[PDB]
Amino acid sequence: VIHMPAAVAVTSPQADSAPAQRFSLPQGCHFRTFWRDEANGGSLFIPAGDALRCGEDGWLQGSGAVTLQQGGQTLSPTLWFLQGYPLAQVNGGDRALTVVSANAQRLILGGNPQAPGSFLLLTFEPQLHAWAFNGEAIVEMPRVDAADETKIKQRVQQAQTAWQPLLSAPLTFKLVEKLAADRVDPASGSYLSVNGATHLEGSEFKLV
Amino acid sequence: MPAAVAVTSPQADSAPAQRFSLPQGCHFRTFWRDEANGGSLFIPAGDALRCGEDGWLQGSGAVTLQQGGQTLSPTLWFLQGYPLAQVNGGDRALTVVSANAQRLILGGNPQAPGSFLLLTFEPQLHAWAFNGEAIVEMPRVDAADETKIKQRVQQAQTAWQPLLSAPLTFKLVEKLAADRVDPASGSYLSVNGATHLEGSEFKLV
Amino acid sequence: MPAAVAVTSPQADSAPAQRFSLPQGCHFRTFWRDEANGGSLFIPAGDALRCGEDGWLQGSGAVTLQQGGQTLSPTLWFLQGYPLAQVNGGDRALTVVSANAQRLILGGNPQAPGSFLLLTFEPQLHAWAFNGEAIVEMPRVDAADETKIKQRVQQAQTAWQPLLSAPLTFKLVEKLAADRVDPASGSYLSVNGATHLEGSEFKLV
Amino acid sequence: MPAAVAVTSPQADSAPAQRFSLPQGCHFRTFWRDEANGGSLFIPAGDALRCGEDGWLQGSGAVTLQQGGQTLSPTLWFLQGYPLAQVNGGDRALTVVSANAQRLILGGNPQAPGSFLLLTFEPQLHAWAFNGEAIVEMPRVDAADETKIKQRVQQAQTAWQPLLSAPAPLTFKLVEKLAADRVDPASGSYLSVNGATHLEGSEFKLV
Amino acid sequence: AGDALRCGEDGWLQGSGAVTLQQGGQTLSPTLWFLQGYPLAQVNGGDRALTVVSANA
Repeated sequence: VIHMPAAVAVTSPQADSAPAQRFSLPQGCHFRTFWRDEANGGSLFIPAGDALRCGEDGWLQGSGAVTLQQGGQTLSPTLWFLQGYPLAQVNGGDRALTVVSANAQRLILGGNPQAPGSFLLLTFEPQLHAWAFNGEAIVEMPRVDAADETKIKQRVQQAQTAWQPLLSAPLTFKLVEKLAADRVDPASGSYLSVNGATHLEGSEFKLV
Repeated sequence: MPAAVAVTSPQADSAPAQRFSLPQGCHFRTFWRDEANGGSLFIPAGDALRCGEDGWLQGSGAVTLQQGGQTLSPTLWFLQGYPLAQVNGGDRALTVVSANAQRLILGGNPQAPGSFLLLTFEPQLHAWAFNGEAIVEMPRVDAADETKIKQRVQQAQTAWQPLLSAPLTFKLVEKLAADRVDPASGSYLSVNGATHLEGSEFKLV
Repeated sequence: MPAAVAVTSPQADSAPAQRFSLPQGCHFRTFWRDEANGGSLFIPAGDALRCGEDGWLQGSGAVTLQQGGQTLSPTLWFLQGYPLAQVNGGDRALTVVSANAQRLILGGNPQAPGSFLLLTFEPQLHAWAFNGEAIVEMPRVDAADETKIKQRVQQAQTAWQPLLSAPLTFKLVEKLAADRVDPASGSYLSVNGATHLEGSEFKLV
Repeated sequence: MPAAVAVTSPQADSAPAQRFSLPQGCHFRTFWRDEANGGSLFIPAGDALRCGEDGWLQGSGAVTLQQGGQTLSPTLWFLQGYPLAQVNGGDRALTVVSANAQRLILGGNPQAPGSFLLLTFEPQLHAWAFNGEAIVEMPRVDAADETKIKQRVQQAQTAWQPLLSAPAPLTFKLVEKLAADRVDPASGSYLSVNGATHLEGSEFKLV
Repeated sequence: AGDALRCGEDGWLQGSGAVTLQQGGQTLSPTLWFLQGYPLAQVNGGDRALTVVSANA
């Protein structure tokens, strides 16, 4: 009853090679992101405050509310800066994560010591000029090990406790033999997906 | 003390129901305005729904309705000949306070008197159906005390809920308006109850 | 002296709010004329929100509203059972001057008596929300002294800012019109406040 | 080290500008597409703009343009006979590296050599205009060091900023070699550093 | 921010400066002069004490 999950071929094309644009702050540091001008006439506002500060690495650091304004609508996401990249919906300051890949389409978050071999996937949102996390995580596990059902449960449940303290949806894990860091979908070739739940408990009112 | 509301509904259709004679002698009474419906009402044989000696259909069974190509099989409970949906109050002795083509009021819960249920006629089931509405009779003066409101409505909840199959919504009124289209007309306050959820939700990214 | 404006607003809706009964028996009160939109209101379990001995839900927590595919999670603060958004005045003993289906007036702030907050009802939230509007009661005679306008306006700002989450806008009136749709109707002057900006704007060529 | 980018822009238009002869004897030179829509360009007298001994109109004044009921009066600064909007580099000696009907490159800032400014021809002003673009010539090997990028771009800012009057911040496009003979002289840029405008004040926004 | 526009003992903002007005994604930055607190354009006579005879919308 060895039920190895069936193999899936990696079919995603190579990811955009394009380098990000620099954004120079007065105190001399950069943050790096993507901004294709679709005649947006858009504005991006970094306020002054102790939330965000220039670090000695040459990059903007910290986590604060940025104000974006395009075509009437104003958005105020709080962004966290890692290696000069603005990230939404994830904040991992006291850990020391690594950006495995960053480009105009998506960014891969790695180097969580509490569960190596797992990765977060953030998709670029041009409306925010930032990468945002939406729940998608990759778990690197050999297909041989994925026959054992308690092994699957152990790996995905390790990654879930290793990442959730940094989160602000529940997680969805795609198991793959190897991260496809060079391709548009780094999950291309995933052989199984494990979805998690959010616990509800309270009182619903629904008017007749 | 809550502020008074005047009774504004017109009074209800005068029309009597139509009788439906079963082969064993009994009748069930309901409303069927034939808009050239050409529909079917099937009362299944079997000990479930049966004739009682007062001459009315009794019990709770699945009635089969067919109209314009589709079939619905709602399980209906009969009281005094009337087809009722979403309520089965067999253990108790309930009374139909009013019944017309628009609505039926179900009273007679000894566990909470003063409390009535409102059932609305659904012409596709030829039955009246409970969807959550309840009318509790309470004096406004007593409604100044909040503890009293709570007591009265929780009495009614514990009294009616075992017989119900939406949460309950209680409209307090000074006196039931049994003669009018809305028996709650003149209601001066509404208390809505909750449904407790507890579990795991899966929503895909 | 600024010129008088006559009060032109009609009287506000007389209807009381609907009650919402929790498991421990306490109420919260708000407005919901279901537009048959099948909305959902979720009170989570936790210490943030708790029933109190007054018979009202108390505290400040995230309430989840769901409607026609929508999900919103405004975190609301409950005062005298009313759910209020964008203001949280826990420490102080504020008073609800008036509440109805259109707007709610927040009063009884001791650090700036004569000042009131105006919150407008937001039906997709089933709660009253703060958007910046404050009313200031001042005789028109004193409103000649410009220094006095500035004293009263900046008294309220310092007394209401702490309990807030837009900047403030004060509408001066001789008499709060607590019974009408626009309690500020009859206002003779408006002072709008500023938000300080300081940062670095990026704007792509 | 940043990855090389190939120069993909075509060669720029060869056409020379048209001369416009002033009474006291000097020219200014610009482009007037033969739309012959019937437009008017007025150089006022009064010594704000004057003829110089190089033979070119010089100085900074409001030039009045009139086309189809519309009157535009931009204040233009004249360098080497070319009308420039949003820039006034008087104390300095700047050079026009290239000038065509599409764009003008301004160089010669001694405080930051290697930096250039790109101005775009606006056919309604019959002049070229600064909108915020600058090109910094830097090798990619040196651009591997991040401290060097920041040095070069801040040098360029301090050197060019006082001469500007544009309603936009500065955007630097780094390239190994200026493409002065192409439509986009920044074509081949391998990195872009965008600058900010400092705001500080009171915003009013009514409910 | 700046000394161009400033508050005075009159209780009114005094000075002549650029007030950035932004709407419809269009940004207008007029240089306005303030008399009796009123924002005025194309006219600047600060060192004179002129009189506002009527101000309406």
